[PDB]
Amino acid sequence: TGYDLSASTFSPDGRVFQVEYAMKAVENSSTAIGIRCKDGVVFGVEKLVLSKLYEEGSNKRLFNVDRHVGMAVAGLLADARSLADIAREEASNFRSNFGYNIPLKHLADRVAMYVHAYTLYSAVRPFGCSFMLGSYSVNDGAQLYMIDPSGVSYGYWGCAIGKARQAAKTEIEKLQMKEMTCRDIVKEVAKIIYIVHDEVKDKAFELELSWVGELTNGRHEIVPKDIREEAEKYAKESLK
Amino acid sequence: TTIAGVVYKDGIVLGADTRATEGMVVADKNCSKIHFISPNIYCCGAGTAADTDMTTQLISSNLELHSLSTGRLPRVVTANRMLKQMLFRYQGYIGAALVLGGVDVTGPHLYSIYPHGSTDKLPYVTMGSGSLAAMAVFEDKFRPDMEEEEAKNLVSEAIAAGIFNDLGSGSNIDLCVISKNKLDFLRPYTVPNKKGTRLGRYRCEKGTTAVLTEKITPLE
Amino acid sequence: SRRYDSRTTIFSPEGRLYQVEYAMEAIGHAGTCLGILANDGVLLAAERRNIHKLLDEVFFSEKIYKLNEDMACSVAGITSDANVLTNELRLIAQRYLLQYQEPIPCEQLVTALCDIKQAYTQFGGKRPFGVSLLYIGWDKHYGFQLYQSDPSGNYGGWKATCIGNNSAAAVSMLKQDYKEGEMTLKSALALAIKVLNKTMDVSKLSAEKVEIATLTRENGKTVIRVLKQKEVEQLIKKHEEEEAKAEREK
Amino acid sequence: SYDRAITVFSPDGHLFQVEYAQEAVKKGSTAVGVRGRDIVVLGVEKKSVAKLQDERTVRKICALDDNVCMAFAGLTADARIVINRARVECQSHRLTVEDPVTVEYITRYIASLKQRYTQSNGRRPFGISALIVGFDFDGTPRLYQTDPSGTYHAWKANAIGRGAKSVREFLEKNYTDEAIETDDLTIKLVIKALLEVVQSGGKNIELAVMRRDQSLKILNPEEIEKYVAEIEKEKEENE
Amino acid sequence: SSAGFDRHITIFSPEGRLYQVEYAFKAINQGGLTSVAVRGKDCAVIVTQKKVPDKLLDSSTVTHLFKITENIGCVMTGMTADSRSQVQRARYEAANWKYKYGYEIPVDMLCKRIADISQVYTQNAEMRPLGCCMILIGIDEEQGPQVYKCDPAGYYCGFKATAAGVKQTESTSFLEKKVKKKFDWTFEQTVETAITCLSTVLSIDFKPSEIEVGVVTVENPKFRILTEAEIDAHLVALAE
Amino acid sequence: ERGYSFSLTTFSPSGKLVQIEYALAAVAGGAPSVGIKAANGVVLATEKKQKSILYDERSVHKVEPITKHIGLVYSGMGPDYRVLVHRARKLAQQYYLVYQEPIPTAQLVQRVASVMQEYTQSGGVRPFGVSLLICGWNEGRPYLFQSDPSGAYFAWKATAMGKNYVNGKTFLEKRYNEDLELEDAIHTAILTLKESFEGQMTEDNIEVGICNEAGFRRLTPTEVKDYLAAIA
Amino acid sequence: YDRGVNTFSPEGRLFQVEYAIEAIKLGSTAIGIQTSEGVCLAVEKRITSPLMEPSSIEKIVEIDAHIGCAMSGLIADAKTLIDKARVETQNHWFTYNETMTVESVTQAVSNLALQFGEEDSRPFGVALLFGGVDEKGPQLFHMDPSGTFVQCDARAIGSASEGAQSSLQEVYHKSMTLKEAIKSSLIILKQVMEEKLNATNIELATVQPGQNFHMFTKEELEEVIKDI
Amino acid sequence: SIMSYNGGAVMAMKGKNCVAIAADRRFGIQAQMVTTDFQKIFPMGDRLYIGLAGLATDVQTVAQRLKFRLNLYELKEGRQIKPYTLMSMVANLLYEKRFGPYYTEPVIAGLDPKTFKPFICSLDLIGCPMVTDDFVVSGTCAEQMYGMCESLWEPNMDPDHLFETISQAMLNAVDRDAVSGMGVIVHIIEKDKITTRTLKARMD
Repeated sequence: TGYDLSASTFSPDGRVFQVEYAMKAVENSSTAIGIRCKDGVVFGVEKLVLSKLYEEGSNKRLFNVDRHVGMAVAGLLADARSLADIAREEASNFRSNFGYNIPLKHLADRVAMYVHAYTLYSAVRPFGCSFMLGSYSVNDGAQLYMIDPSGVSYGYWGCAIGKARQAAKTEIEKLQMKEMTCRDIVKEVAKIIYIVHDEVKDKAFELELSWVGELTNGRHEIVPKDIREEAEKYAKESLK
Repeated sequence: TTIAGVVYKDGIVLGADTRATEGMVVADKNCSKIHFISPNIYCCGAGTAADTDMTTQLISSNLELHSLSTGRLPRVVTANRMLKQMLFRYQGYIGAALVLGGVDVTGPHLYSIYPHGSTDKLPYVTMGSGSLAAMAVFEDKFRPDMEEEEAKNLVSEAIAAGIFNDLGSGSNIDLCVISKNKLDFLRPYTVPNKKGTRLGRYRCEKGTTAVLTEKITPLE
Repeated sequence: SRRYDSRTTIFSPEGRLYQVEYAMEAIGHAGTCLGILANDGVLLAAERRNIHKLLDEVFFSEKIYKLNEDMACSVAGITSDANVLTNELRLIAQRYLLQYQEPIPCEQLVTALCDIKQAYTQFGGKRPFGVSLLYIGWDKHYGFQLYQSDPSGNYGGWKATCIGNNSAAAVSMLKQDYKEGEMTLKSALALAIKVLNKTMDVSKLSAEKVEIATLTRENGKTVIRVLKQKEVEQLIKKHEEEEAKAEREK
Repeated sequence: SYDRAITVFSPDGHLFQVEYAQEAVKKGSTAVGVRGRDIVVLGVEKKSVAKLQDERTVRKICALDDNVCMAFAGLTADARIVINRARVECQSHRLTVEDPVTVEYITRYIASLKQRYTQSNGRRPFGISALIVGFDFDGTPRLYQTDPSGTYHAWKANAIGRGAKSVREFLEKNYTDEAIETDDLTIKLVIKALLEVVQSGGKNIELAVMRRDQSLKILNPEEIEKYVAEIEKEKEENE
Repeated sequence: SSAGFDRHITIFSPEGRLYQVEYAFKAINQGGLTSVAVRGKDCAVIVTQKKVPDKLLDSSTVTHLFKITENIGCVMTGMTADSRSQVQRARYEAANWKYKYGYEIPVDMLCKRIADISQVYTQNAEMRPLGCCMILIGIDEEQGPQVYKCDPAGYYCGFKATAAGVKQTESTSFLEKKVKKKFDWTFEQTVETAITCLSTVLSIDFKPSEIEVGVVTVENPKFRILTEAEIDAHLVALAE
Repeated sequence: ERGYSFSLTTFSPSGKLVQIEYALAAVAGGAPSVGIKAANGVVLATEKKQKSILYDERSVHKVEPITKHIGLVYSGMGPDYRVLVHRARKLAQQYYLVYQEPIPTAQLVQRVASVMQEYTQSGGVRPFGVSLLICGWNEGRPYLFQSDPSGAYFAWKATAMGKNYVNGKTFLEKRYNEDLELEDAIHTAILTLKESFEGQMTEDNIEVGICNEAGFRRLTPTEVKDYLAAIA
Repeated sequence: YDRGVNTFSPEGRLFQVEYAIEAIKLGSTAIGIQTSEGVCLAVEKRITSPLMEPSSIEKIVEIDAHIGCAMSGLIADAKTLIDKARVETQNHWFTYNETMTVESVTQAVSNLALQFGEEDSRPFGVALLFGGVDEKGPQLFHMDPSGTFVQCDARAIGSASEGAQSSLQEVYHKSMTLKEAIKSSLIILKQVMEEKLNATNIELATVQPGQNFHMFTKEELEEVIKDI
Repeated sequence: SIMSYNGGAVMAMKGKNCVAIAADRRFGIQAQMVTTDFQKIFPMGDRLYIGLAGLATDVQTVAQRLKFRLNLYELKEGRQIKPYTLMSMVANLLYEKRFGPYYTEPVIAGLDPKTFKPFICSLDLIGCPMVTDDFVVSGTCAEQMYGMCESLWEPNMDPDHLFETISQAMLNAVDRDAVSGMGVIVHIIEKDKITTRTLKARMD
């Protein structure tokens, strides 16, 4: 051994294990999925009720970076909201210097170069978080990006991060996200995260949904209660 | 101080006088004002004579560094861009008025650089104290695409207008002709003014000066 | 980052420190320099090492370095580390002359350099210098002086010392043939060619294999003279004439 | 900048880089000092001369002011930079408070310089021990010593260096009140002390006394040749 | 062959080698990718493949071809996180050439500045030396087209035909038999001889959805990326 | 970020700096190169073989000029060479801005070798893996110097660096004398590079640069073909 | 093999803070007793040699006119903490024109006690008692190398610490007088030290509400010893 | 002004194969002499001198900064300094204080060491070198020295007539100045020997 202690050393076959070890820490966080509809992006996070003593609305794994940009995280939660602070701060420097709202192909570029910068030195560790960025503009449409702890970003029609990643994105491609608007998506977002996480592992869990598009007039916010109650009404019909 | 430049049909002719006047007393009778920058680019200097020396050596050091790294010929727009970026940084405390001219791959190019950092490409420029006198010769008798015999006759005529009309100017006229293949730097192009001959013999002999103490020390 | 640190500053559990003793181990090999004085004048006898037949033989000296206008030094050890020290105390003497308008005394030039040399053995996590070197010179306070530096940072005044490869054999013979204040600058030269006759294993004493420089006090000059290769070999054979005389007659 | 903790604790409560530096003191040459009621007398032994060196550049007894002398052991390269930092401080005391430096003050400066230097980043501790000797104002002769950990400590008679336990055991069975009776009789205690050490039979010893109003006055090897005669002459007749 | 920490940081082996760099050359090979660049008589062509394993991924955001300046394009191999960081430097260094010197940077001077930066990573024993490669193309006045490669060791050279990636040695053996028979090269022949390089090494015989081609020519010096429709025009003409 | 600030080059218990001894192993595995001065100028000749026919040989150069009258070749590893070239290009300028004079060749080697010694003691760096040969004709007489990764330097009449350098130095010892012209030293520099090259020594497998009192310059492959012709 | 200086144990405490707790078990023992009449506070000296001057060493040292101190463990680095306490009591007098309370002196020192690291280098290996009379009467505090301080009533610190605390819990009560608290402490020190008890091996100091910090000397001290 | 605070005058003049330099001896504060032996010409190697005139602080300051940089040059290189090289060295030293300038005007005169050819130049207070072929002057009484030298200089002069010309040039001009005088020292150098003479001037 000895070839895997620092992030400054390659292996004798040419790969870095400190990044791969931090990628393994993501699959112990639960599940965060997000797909984009024809005219907007819908996030979705199932939230484990660890004990009864916590309060409904605690420790949200679903942030709010800018007025139109949303973030759903998966990983070590202290590093999640630390990456959320620099992304919230990066968009403020764009509007102050250039005058207008930051686009997603630039925002996820500036954040991923900040994540990549900790995969080079021995003085710092790689982050233990993977997360998704989605938004809607009236001149660019809906956007959906995703960033690993190594620093690689791509566009997606729908993605999934958490424990059951392949077992979640198997059913995403059963949908048709090219033509559905962001109303019937909300019922289909919830349904594919009820079929995952058998009740042997967890007793009870919490649904948390997010929502952006021109139906929300460009601003990012949470779903209302009645709409996610319709999805929770559309929960127990997967037993047939 | 009177410096001038022109662009003829093939290259660039630069001209200057040779006088440095400290106060109202002539300090130097043969001060060279046309400087080396590259084997294709020269510059004339005006204003503070110490500021123009230490500036024209800094840029010529960097272009020798730049061209030896790239392995090809320098360009005139590079020497323009290095000069006006550093003169703007010193906010005009460095008094340096320069006429920049050279023949790169793109052709002949003539610039004039002011000591706050403002530049301009022009077909003919004059700088210096007697520049207004030299402008009137250019303004009356310029024609585009002249031959180099007509150009050299024009510039020496314009520098002579700054000789016989300005107090702080006037000695042997320098010239330099830069073309695509020839560099003719030549300092005594003409002698318009001489010194008169002495008449009275003032000659002293050995022993006409009283000495208190003398010392002799040999060397080898 | 603390796994790669080699800790070139700490003590050893027996009390001493290992890093400068490895340097003074390397100061034994690779070079031979010696000095001598008893009267008006002082000399540096040094032996050249690279005697290959393809070299230009320039720069007026090989291991002799003029430091001040009235003192010089001979160096031993890593030659690349030597070039940094030699142009470091060269301007210690000049910043003295800027400050006082007087040439520097020969002793407190040595103490100034040996404090810079001591600091690397003491903090910074830094490789010390494997360089020991001699010092000749003149000043108005004590006249002709002779010093010796060590890589630990401690100096000392001497009368005749060698830092060669067989330096212990040279010192053992310098305190077998010596006289306090009577060795003029011809008997010392004959004694110098006698000592490096012994310590140089390459016999017959090639005149191009050694270098000798003398510092004599002329009234306002303090002439530092590197004597040329035309007067070495006549001093070589002069040692050779007397040894065949002394062996046969005994 | 090299930032690394050199001196750290042991798992049982020691500072190893400190007590390793105390063994570098424990093989330097022996320095002995006693105090008389009017004249202090301290003298190192083991000059270890090789008769081809300048005798003045090898000295280990220097002066910090006119009144304060200092001897040491350990390794010499660390010594003469602590001394030069003490010369600045005792000179800067005079630009302040007008009197010359009390001998207790200059020991607190050396000891506090030596402690915080076992505390900083990237620095091995000093490897010297000292004896600070002076007769201060109002003529009270006293001495001190300094451990490499930085504990200043006064004494009536002491000895450091190679072979310091045997000399310290020798002094307690020998230090009477009438041993410091005469200024020449206190010297006969020191010459009897270092002769009970590494040999140094008049040829490797250098005593240096101070008579509370002079500077240091080293006796040349003629009175030590005289004193070691008569110190052994009294030993010749009694036994 | 090893002594000390020469396996871990960038110091010398007893044989004179240094292993952290030659570990990093085979970090390029973990991408599973191969790119080909061919210089013509009056043009320069980069061809490379793209492998999109998902239907849920946006196929317009996986381009390894990048536009550095208006007249300079490049292709990136190796791992993605280090390659996109190195493009960000090359965009920055070209803009400072124009601001300091007033004209467009030559493509060999840009490759020198990248290789000088990459030299410093294998020169200090702290940083990890960026395991990804670099191939540039461009039109230079009084030089025509020219192609350059920069490796993570700090070495660079001008080529006439270039391969990089997993199948590097098999591609260069194909091209060196092609160039030494010394046929003249038009525009379309350099497009034909570059596609048939990685079509015979990889043995694919593909449809136009898996490769991407950038080009520069001295009639339009703008670096331009070919549409899939006009990729198909060269492809059906390749099958005579 | 920051650095390491500790030397990773220490003394062995046998008293040898081991990392410098390993850097000389990388120098000895480089391309062979010879340098000869003879009474009116210096000849620097190296050996440059591309690995395949795909490489453009007119793109990089082994022989580099430093100023009007100083050239410089190497035998070591590639990317370390271009660093201390750009360093030595700059050092010749700060001498010129002070003194208004082209730098002597001796004073350049005073300052280039001071960089290499400074770089083998400072914190967190491995030493260079190149050795140099520096030519030039200052004040009539020519000069030929060789540095090393340790930071020392020498004054050679003729020497060889690279692979089989111990065979070239025996070959030059039986060849070189005091009295040769520049065109004779060119002919014996090709004759000593033929000891270690492959079978084809064409006009582009080698690279030759000369000094005169007219200044340093580098030969084009036209007359290099004429020197390679009628050789050996 | 070599950890850093700033590493947690698997049991979670630290390494070098816990090692410095062991270092004060080598120091000389010291006893302080809080009494409503005033704070008495004693120590031994551990005289090594007959040639040694006895009064040059000290363990009791004063911080201000109404606050005394007592040190144990190492000594050379105790003088750094004493100097920071003396400056702190004078900055509080300069800016507020009053006397700093005994508790607020201790937390001004205890914030300094755990500040080592690798930026801006080891914890201090001393242990301190702070006896003083502020406006809440007589006080007695005890700090740690860990920087944890708590008010004590009869605290015994040194090599004989746990042996003395057991013999001190049996004789202390809340209604002592100062004349018997001084006598009760020297009974404990007579047991635990090596050499015999006299007027040179030990020294005391008491602080009163009426008068200021007073340190006993070798004339008024032995009347306690001969009347033990 | 500032240059008129202490006075001073330095003249250099070129001959056939020889060059001479001269300066006054007065040290004073605006009206009041202090001494008549103030050194203003300093030796910089054999056959190469420098003259300084201006503020009395910077005369002694530049002459010690320059000697600091000169000995480092002549030890790092094995040769003596050329007269043209020192002109670039002094001009570098003054231009570093572009905004904190030294109030002095140096005059450099000496022979080139290999080919014994004379060299003269002068510099302003911020380092503009001006080489001539006949004479350079510096100090307060500059204009009086131009009327001497333009009227008396001959092109090719032996060291006897070179001495008599520069003597009459100094004695007549400095007598017309008020803040300069009290004696004139003359150094005349040549390839074989060197000569220091002091003249019989007005102590008035």
